[PDB]
Amino acid sequence: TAAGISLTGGRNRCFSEWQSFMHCTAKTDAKSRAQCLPNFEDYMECLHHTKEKARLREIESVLKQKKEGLEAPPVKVIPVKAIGLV
Amino acid sequence: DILNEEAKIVQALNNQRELTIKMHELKREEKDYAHSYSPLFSDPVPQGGSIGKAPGSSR
Repeated sequence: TAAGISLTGGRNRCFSEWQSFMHCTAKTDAKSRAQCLPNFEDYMECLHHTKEKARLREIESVLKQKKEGLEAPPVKVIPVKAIGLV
Repeated sequence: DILNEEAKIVQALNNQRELTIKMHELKREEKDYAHSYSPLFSDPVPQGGSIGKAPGSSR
């Protein structure tokens, strides 16, 4: 098959989490599968980014209510005309 | 002469009952990847997509 083949013919974005889950599932028989629950979780949110979307909503809920906003090393946005300007 | 010939038939039927309970046990038993899937290539590890591959991609 095309199990882990990416668009360039390499390995896809979640190949390594999947191969860790299959390394799990190779050395285990059933009745003993409840221990490779974390690897599968690591695979699934590799796919869909559910917990990162939850975490970033939790942090954006807090930065919306600050009058201060950001006291940090900030991030700049450039036009595509000006990647290496100065 | 007839009690022994009935005990023979009862033994032959209890043998079939033991065989049936056994062959029911045998199907619900879990089975190897080399027996359930193809025998050659017995590991489930994919290692797939081998042209533009990154080192560090394995786990």
